Amino acid sequence: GAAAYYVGYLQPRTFLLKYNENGTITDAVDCALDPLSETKCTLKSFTVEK
Amino acid sequence: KFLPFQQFGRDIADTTDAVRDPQTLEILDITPCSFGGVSVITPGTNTSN
Ligand SMILES: *[C@@H]1O[C@H](CO)[C@@H](O)[C@H](O)[C@H]1NC(C)=O
Ligand SMILES: *[C@@H]1O[C@H](CO)[C@@H](O)[C@H](O)[C@H]1NC(C)=O
Repeated sequence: GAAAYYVGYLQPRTFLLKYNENGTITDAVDCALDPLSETKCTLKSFTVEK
Repeated sequence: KFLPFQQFGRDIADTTDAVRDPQTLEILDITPCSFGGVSVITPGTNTSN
């Protein structure tokens, strides 16, 4: 027959895992993508002021 | 609200919210009762006891 598949590797990393009221994962941000992602994670908040 | 793969409860102080009650799935909320205070209002051992 005919089909297809993906192959990809995973590496260790830490994100900021956000759970809503129900208890389901909805928002995640890593630490090794962008300075914002970084400074955002340290403040432990999704909103960063000036 | 809780989910089948979420039978342990702890927000910031590791409170005993994890009582999923394996016996009869029943998540319980643990909370200490009133602590209380104390203070003695006295007019002095000179006037009266
Ligand atoms: C989680 O929230 C409510 C829980 O009251 C549930 O009915 C709903 O299907 C779930 N998802 C969202 C997005 O609310
Ligand atoms: C005790 O008596 C009064 C109580 O109000 C107090 O003002 C006084 O200074 C005291 N005197 C003595 C001798 O203990």
